[PDB]
Amino acid sequence: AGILFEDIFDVKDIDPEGKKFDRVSRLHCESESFKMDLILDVNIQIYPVDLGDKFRLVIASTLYEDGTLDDGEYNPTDDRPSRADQFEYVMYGKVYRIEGDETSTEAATRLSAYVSYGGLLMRLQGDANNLHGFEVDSRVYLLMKKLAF
Amino acid sequence: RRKYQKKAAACPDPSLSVWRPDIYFASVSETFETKVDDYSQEWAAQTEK
Amino acid sequence: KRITTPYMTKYERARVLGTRALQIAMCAPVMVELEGETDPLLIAMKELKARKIPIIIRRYLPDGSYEDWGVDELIITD
Repeated sequence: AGILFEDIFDVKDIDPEGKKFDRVSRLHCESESFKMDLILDVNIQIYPVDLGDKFRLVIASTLYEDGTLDDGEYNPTDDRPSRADQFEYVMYGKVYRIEGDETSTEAATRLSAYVSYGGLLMRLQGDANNLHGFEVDSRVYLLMKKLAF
Repeated sequence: RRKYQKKAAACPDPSLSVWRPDIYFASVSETFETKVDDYSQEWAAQTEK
Repeated sequence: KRITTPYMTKYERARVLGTRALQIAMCAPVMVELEGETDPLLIAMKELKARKIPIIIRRYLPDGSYEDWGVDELIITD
């Protein structure tokens, strides 16, 4: 598995800063199995999210779940049955900053991850033990799917 | 009379008066060295983390 | 004893690639293997890349002194 991150989130607030871009909603979240926050932009025409909706989140490096291969090129005419698309909303973009509150130490216990999915941003702040595979200019996938309970 | 070297006999000349700038490498102006040294002090503190 | 710029300035490149393009035209001998273009400037600019232009430059100092640089010796920028 090339799963760089996997957790269950719960939306607590939608666009608190009040910028309101068209077709795009900002979703502040908190986690359940980790101690993390999440500030994600979605597309709200296609995959609508309201406040109070739990959904699983997976950031992976490759979509081929049979071995880490990391092709890069998008082929619509080829479909393999080993994609990680059992989820519903799939984005793609590269990590552009990671930052933390180090005080003359390495990889302090509150590390961030700034992913730019073609324009839609993301901030996944949390422990440094949960954000190992984020290197700068690493092209990661986003995979989410709405839970209902 | 060694205080002819304690008190320096002049200032050292600039690196553009001596050592013309098109041939002798790193013969930059004295406000450009201060900018590069301030930036190399800042960069070595921001590239460290 | 030559202490001037090791690099080829833009005016150097203009006169070299102009005269050499007229030293490609006027049925003058071309000195590179080519593909069939018909503009003298593209020939004279693909010869500068291949270090083939044999020109000596007399860079006059204001006294009347001249240094003799070859086009081969001068580092052209990319």
